[PDB]
Amino acid sequence: MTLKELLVGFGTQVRSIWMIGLHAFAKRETRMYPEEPVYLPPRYRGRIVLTRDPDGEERCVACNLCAVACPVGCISLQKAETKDGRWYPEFFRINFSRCIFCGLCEEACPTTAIQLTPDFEMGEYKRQDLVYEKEDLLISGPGKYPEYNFYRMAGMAIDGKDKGEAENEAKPIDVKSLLP
Amino acid sequence: DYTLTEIVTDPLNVFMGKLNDMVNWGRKNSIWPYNFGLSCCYVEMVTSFTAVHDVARFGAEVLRASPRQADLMVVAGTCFTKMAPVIQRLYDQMLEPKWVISMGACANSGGMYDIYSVVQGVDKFIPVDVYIPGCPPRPEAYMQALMLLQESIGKERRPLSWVVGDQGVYRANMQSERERKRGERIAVTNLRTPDEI
Amino acid sequence: ATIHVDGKEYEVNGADNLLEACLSLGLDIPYFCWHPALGSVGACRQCAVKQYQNAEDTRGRLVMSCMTPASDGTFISIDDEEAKQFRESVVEWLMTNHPHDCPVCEEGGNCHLQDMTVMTGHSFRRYRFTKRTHRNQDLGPFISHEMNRCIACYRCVRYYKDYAGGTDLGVYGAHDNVYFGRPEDGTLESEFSGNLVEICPTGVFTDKTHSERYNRKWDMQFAPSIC
Amino acid sequence: EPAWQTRDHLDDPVIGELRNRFGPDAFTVQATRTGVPVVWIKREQLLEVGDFLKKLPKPYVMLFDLHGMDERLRTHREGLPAADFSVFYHLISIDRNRDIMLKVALAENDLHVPTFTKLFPNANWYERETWDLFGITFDGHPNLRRIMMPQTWKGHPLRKDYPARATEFSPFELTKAKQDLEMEALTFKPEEWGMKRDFMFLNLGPNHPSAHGAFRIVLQLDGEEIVDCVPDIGYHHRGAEKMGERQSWHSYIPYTDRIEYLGGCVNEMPYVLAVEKLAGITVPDRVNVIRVMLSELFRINSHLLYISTFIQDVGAMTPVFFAFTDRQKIYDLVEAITGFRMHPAWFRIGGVAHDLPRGWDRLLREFLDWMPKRLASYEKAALQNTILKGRSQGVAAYGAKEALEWGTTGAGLRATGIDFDVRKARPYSGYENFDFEIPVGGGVSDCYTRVMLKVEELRQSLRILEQCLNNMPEGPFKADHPLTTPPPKERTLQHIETLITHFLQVSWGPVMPANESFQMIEATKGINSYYLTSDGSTMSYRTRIRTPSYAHLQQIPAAIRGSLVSDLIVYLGSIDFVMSDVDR
Ligand SMILES: CCCCCCCCCCC1=C(C)C(=O)C(OC)=C(OC)C1=O
Ligand code: SF4
Ligand code: SF4
Ligand code: SF4
Ligand code: SF4
Ligand code: SF4
Ligand code: FES
Repeated sequence: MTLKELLVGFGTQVRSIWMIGLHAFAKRETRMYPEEPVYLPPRYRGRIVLTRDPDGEERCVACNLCAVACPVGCISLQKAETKDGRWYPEFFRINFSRCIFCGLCEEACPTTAIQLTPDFEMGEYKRQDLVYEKEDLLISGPGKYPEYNFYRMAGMAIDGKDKGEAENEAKPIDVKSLLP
Repeated sequence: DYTLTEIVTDPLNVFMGKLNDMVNWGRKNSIWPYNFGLSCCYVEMVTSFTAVHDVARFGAEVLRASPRQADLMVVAGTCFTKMAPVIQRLYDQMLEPKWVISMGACANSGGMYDIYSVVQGVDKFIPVDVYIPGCPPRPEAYMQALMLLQESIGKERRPLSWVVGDQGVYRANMQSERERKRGERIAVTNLRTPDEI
Repeated sequence: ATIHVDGKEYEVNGADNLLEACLSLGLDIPYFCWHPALGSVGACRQCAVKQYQNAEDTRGRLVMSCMTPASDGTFISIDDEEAKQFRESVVEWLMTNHPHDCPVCEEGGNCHLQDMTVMTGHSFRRYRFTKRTHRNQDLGPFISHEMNRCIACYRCVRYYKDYAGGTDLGVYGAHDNVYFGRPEDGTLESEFSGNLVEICPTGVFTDKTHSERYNRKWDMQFAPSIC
Repeated sequence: EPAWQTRDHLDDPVIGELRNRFGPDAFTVQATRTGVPVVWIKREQLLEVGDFLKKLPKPYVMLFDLHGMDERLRTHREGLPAADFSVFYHLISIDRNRDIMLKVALAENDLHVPTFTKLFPNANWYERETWDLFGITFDGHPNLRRIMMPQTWKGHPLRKDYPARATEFSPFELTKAKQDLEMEALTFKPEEWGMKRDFMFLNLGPNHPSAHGAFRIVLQLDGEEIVDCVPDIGYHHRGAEKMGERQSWHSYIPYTDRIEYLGGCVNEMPYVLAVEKLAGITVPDRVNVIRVMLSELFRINSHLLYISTFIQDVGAMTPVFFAFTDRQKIYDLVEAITGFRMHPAWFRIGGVAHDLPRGWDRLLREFLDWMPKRLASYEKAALQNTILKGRSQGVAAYGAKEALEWGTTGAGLRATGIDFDVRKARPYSGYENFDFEIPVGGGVSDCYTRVMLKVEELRQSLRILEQCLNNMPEGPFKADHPLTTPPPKERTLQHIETLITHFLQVSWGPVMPANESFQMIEATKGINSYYLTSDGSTMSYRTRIRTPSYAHLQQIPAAIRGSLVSDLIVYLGSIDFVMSDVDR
């Protein structure tokens, strides 16, 4: 081979050594997990929770929209009703061994009950323990949507909210009333 | 509360206990994963291997192309029907002690691919030590799984020699992380609104 | 008989009306107040098509297809822009007083009103005023009553009275306070009161026995069986 | 007339040429929303029609796609020839900047077509896959064997009567397949593999210690020289098209994410554009700008991965660490916007899932300041190294003729000097409003030439990001169409019409009216296309995904023959493929 290209190659190797050495003189780019906590943006799609309304009741009306919108089919729930007439989940289970954390259930929730939260540490020793029941999903507050209350908009009468007491609702006029 | 390979109690002289603790310390502080790329979960694994995450700090960066030298098999990807005998053969080629981490929903259960050409989870044919949910799990989830595996390794009993003592492997029955973190997870009230950064 | 729908020739039966003739051909006309067993009364005004006097006609006229006979040589258009806008307006007028109830309503996923709201392409609300409400009655152990969801399509009264021969269900009130139910709380006396849950296109009459252990229609496993 | 309007394309000169050559009754023109002339050709005239298109004055030189379709359950086939099955051939004329689909009808019993391998050599794998997934025989094919499923597979998975879900796992089948893998090297016959004839035989895979997947290559060797090589693919077959027949239009977006997993929103883009063609949705300009932003960010991510993987395959180990730090910066921005890292599933039918979060421009500005010095450092540290140039230059070269005849698109085709980028030739998603150049090669596609073209593409994507940051429109992030899935969330949460539309769209699915649409985009690795058939239902009747890695892997034996095995490793590292893209 040519001597000129040999000298060019030697100079290029020396230059590469020089850049790697100067990059050794640089600053570390490592975020030291777990001593340094990982920053997650507020809409990060991690662990799924069920949230509560500002009045403290659970937001889920067991409408099963998240379960059907799930492409993996890893949400199972059953509707139950209290004595006042509000709907709630009798049970709610998410199989997190199947869940792909796609956020379609949060997108499909009309009450903002189901939410994907910035939490990624969900490793488990047993796969059966990745099936999260309702006691593992229901949190103490409203999560990412602080003020929305579906039952303040719905037309059904529940405790503390009779007919005509929802948003943009008039009082019910009886057909027996004297006014035309 | 252990598992012998049957639910038995803790078998652990006091010098043998110290030797077992030293062996477990050396095993958990030096874990050599096998370089096996199935799907996108492997991309997040090797992302954890790089400079911005530095999985080398836990002593787990020596990524082996030979299953003989590897201690940890990270099934990180879909367990396809054509790839499942390859996975089983590579697991069989490993040496005791060997540990398995399912990374991602595909390796956990099949994930979104409940389809004709996918085996629904790698626990169908190999025993798994640590499962990671996610599609993909982020690199620090793989690091957290490594610490979970280290904590599981540090409380297991294995024979010091193949000629002296009980040769059974006693794996501890750990408390589930769901039950452990249920105290701090339910107490969460308010999160940051998604419209911010 | 011969009809021309959107410029396409069709051979139908002349004794039928236009809505049932077009539904028998696979054409999609939204409708509420018509039923194949109850006949046509032309209340809901949802089935509007544009009829022309002949082939060389451009103006036309909106007619109710449920009340228009499918006579020979009848020229109509379903996909006419004026007819589409009127059907969307009818769905919108029905939607002005409708409760925000679909997640907590037993007719969700099985709702004719949902299907026709989507079918008309109406998804933007420009009504900002209040919506009327109604008290509910107790109809017995079988039928649950939710009067807010009513669209005043009169199917229940026509079925229960003119078809089933029942006496205790009726329509009361006036202009936009029309009420459909019994004069007082009590069990529906007819032995065929349960068909109201399929006759009603909304969630007013619902299966209470199903509403105990409720699940949506897509979640059911069905089989063809004999009672 | 919008871009999604149903056209018959009878004004295309190819229709007039076909009428003047074969007569007016020799074929049937189908009106679609695919944007191409769709022509049903009789089976006995298929070879002469293909030859006539190959011998045009501005000929159709590339077979873009070739696949089957099971039409037995299709109810809305008005104006279509009677067909239990059909085979479509998508051909591209680069000089005309046009493309044509030819469809051959097939009866249920007579499932055989003449082979297309004589006219187009890249038809081999497409016909193998069509036989594998549909049972359609191709007469005259050299080795018509299964390519996705194993050879001991019963049935054809893409047929309508084939059960989509996973069968019950059995240890017996796993043990039998392990024994088959063990005795495969003992009872290897180089006749069923399409090979012929001191000739060593070696297996590279199936497991591979690299980031592009794990696949097996059977190598025939004369010493170090490669005499013949066939790839064993299908090891990463996820059944994505069959899942297209099983999900709704909205819930299939996460599956489109995982076609090639370095692309993300780049993979979401052709699917949502094709669904918007089916829905008649013209998205607003801010939607186009946001989707272009995310596509270019993920293009930079994928190109950084590709350059790092190539450099590590050559032998330098540090730039992969640095470019993974750069990928972390990109992932920070993408996590802020979409909420996820590599499978965002953020594109919606009619727009995107959310608006841009307040503060995204700071992260974009930080990345735009971070990137160019790092890219220059990568160039001066590894890409200008003479050892890397010696390992890369002159390795697996081909001209424009080989790139055209094998369907090679992306950086290889442009490294052969052919200036054919989808973002310029057939613009989509408002790419005409951005000023960016298309780098081209001198006429020879080396490994080094492909890598430097990808570097220049990275720089052009940085330029696109700069123009998008300086000029960001204000407006809606979703279209105002009734078929925008899902509707905007606040209107869903306080309006009953929007709640009804949301309820029916997320549960039963949006109803796409019966039509056929097609979208082709310039992905990170080549041309990625979605061909969508709707039978009027809430699910896709057919979801055909054309990926470029399939074509590049089929081009592999025609370019590496006569070379060494280290050259094969370098060629694998410089192709920019992932095995999920190959098998899908
Ligand atoms: C028998 C030959 C042994 C060669 C040395 C093997 C052990 C060192 C591996 C170094 C390494 C390589 C190459 C490497 O590519 C890599 O990235 C995935 C690492 O993790 C950060 C590594 O640690
Ligand atoms: S994030 Fe996606 S996969 Fe997970 S439960 Fe929700 S819809 Fe299902
Ligand atoms: S979509 Fe929301 S309200 Fe409906 S069942 Fe799911 S979590 Fe509950
Ligand atoms: S779990 Fe998701 S990210 Fe991981 S291999 Fe499967 S599709 Fe890829
Ligand atoms: S009757 Fe229909 S439109 Fe009305 S709340 Fe129930 S599901 Fe919704
Ligand atoms: S209660 Fe039902 S059937 Fe009766 S008028 Fe109202 S919507 Fe029609
Ligand atoms: S269906 Fe004709 S007006 Fe009601």
